[PDB]
Amino acid sequence: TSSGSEGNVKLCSLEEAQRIWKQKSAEIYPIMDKSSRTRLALIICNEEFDSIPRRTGAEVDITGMTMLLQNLGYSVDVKKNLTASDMTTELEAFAHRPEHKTSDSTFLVFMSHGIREGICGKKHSEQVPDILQLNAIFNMLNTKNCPSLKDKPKVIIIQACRGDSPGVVWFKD
Amino acid sequence: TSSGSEGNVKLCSLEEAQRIWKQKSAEIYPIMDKSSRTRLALIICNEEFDSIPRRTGAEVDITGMTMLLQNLGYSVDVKKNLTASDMTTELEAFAHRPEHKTSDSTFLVFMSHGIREGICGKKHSEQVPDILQLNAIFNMLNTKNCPSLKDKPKVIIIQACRGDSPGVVWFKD
Amino acid sequence: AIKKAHIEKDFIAFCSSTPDNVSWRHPTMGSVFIGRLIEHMQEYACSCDVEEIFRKVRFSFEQPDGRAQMPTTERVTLTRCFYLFPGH
Amino acid sequence: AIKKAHIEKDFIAFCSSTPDNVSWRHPTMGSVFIGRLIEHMQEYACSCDVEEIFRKVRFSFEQPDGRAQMPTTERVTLTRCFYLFPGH
Ligand SMILES: *C(=O)[C@H](CC(=O)O)NC(=O)[C@@H](CCCCNC(=O)c1ccc2cccc(O)c2n1)c1cccs1
Ligand SMILES: *C(=O)[C@H](CC(=O)O)NC(=O)[C@@H](CCCCNC(=O)c1ccc2cccc(O)c2n1)c1cccs1
Repeated sequence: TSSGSEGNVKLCSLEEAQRIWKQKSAEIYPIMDKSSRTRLALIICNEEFDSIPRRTGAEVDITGMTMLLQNLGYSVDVKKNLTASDMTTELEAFAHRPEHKTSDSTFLVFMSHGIREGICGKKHSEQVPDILQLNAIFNMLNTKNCPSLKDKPKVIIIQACRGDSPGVVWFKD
Repeated sequence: TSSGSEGNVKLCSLEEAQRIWKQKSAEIYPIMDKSSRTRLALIICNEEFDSIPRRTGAEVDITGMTMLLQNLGYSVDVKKNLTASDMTTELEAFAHRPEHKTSDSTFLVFMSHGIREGICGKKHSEQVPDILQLNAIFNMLNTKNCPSLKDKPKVIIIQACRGDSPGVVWFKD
Repeated sequence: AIKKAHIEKDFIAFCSSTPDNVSWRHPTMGSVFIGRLIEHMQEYACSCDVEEIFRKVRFSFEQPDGRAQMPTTERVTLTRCFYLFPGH
Repeated sequence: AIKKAHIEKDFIAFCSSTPDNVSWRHPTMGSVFIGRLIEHMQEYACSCDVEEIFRKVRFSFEQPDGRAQMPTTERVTLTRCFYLFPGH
């Protein structure tokens, strides 16, 4: 049944959890007790823009990701229509959250327009660039700037274009 | 025995090859028949430099990688002390090699000094940069510029610094 | 006492397409990469580590159509397998 | 007839350290990343796909010392598992 907290996510049984604990030795990331852990996740989604096309359909992505990360046991922050500077501010605030200390992992989701150089903020134009670089996301979440998440998986998901190209070439059989 | 063509590389038995064929379905890269396949590999190693410290010990890396890739069934090209332009020329020539058509995969090994931006050529200095970018390595080996290697694993190994930083931060217990 | 730690470790990034290239989005159905990721997560979180799941998402894009893209795993410093153990 | 293919696919890069950071090399023993990669390849090529092997190389660097580094897997577009099947 999908009525529980995990929803449509297929459950891992205790027998399955033991087999995984056996097939691989001490090469799995430790998970914290469910009763005490405070898992956090952050979604930043830009749909409304000043100078570039509206990202119609983004709400479906927000719903899906929010529900998914909740199903996996994460408390989800959803931030919408931010400039690159606002994204940085939010990321910095997210890295400072005390719950990360009593968490075993995190998820970061960025959904926006993008170019080769990085992710588009709300105020982006070719004339006045407003870009958050992937490099900066890593820097803000590393051991120096986010010591709470040391030794813990940090999964970063990005839905965005990385240029204008269709990503295809032709070949004959 | 390490006297055979595979040397110190532990062999995969036929029983092991069947178990892997079973545990994962059609989610393994096909390998070509050993009798007919022409696997190629390229090592570019820079040790002697014009304006930056000598990479003493590189010869041990050349020996090890050359023998390893041969053990795994690859014919190895070894190119030494090249400028970024020479590296590009060699990469372009490597992508044009007809053997790739009768191969199932490739390995590319770069061993040099490096900075944040990429790999140092032989003529590198802070005044006059001589850098090959990782991006360009991918471009030269993709489906557009190397159609022979379409659908085939392309493994790129890089031994190089990526900046000046020690890669460490302190923490207390 | 003080001890050394790696400044960057235990990261995995998953991008919707390869560098230079576009990623697709339906105005009512949402982004395909996002929808595909959820579907694979729901299905495989119980049995596969996130890296495996990401590869499977990639495999699902293998056959190109009119709107083709190839999701890319970037800057991986996971030293162990990350299992979600859903339900636990 | 003509058919579409992904411009970039079936790649895996393995770098000696994380971005911004140095990688180490011994003047008589060679580079540590290189020596470690060979050792793990020799040991695990028979049983593990290259991605698994690369993760294991990473794990071997987990405990930092005076000369610390964290090898990084980059720009992965492998859609399947790459097994070397040594001896075959
Ligand atoms: C790049 O920044 C963004 C990525 C994102 O916003 O997530 N991608 C683009 O802007 C796309 C345009 C895609 C939106 C408009 N397309 C459709 O309305 C549409 C029509 C029909 C279909 C049919 C099947 C599947 C679809 O996804 C679909 N979408 C760009 C494409 C080229 C240049 S920009
Ligand atoms: C960066 O571009 C290069 C990467 C490369 O050439 O493969 N790395 C450096 O230039 C290192 C210097 C390392 C070479 C000199 N070091 C030693 O001779 C040395 C002494 C003692 C030991 C003991 C244990 C292990 C060793 O590897 C070792 N090496 C740089 C380091 C900081 C800045 S550059």
